[PDB]
Amino acid sequence: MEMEKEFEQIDKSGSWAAIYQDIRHEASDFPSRVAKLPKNKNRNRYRDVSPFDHSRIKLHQEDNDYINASLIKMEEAQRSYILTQGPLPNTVGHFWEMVWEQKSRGVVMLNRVMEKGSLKCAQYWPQKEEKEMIFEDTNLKLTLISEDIKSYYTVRQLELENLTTQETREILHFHYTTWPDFGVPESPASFLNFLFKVRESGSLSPEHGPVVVHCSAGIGRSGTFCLADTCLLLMDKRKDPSSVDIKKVLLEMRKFRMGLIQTADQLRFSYLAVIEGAKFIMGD
Repeated sequence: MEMEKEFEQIDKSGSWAAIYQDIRHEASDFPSRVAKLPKNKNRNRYRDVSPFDHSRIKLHQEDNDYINASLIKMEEAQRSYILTQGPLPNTVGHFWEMVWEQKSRGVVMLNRVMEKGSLKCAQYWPQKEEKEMIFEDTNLKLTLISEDIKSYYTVRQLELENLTTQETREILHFHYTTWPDFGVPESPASFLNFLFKVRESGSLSPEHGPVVVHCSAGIGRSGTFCLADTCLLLMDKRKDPSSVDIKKVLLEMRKFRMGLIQTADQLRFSYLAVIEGAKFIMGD
């Protein structure tokens, strides 16, 4: 069923909450035992958001290999993503260790550091060229190279140096700065423009490690980003684009991380974004 008609059908009948609860009921449940070990309590932002054991990213250290991050591997679309929580004061060094070890080219940030008057993640990158950051626990240095501030997003060039080997790499930081404190955006136009800027940079492409994408918990806005990207790519690849089933794609992605898409409003917004974005994929 063409999702555009499915969309109007749900909208006229006002059944978004019912559709969303069906997804919640059918979603996978896999163990997350490592996340729940007592030694890892201060590595998790939210008690009820944890990576599954089978898909968690492991840090390359013998001490404690745990970070709240998951590998979402989409086999038909040939895209992979790492979804993670906003870094905590005690995990900013682990976060950049992961970026280094997984060979990522881009980081996608979908929240502001403060929202609703409370801290949603640490200030984990430098704000001034001449004030670099050193992470002593993981032996990395991070420098701000350039910043380009636009109306709906900011793009930063960063240099990450492995101080053990003196290798350096360029990392691109894509920061969507205008998602509202409550609800979802009225139009998907600026979010889609942002997605296309990330694509154009090479950060989603197979010559690099998976993009790292985060919000506060790494499941809501972050899930919207990867769901929209994968659905648009499938509509490009298949003979029959109307065969792409966004609910089935979402359930596939929830095999790799719990809770992706947090509200019925986020589900409706994801439909809207794919419907409007397809009017570039299909040729218009």
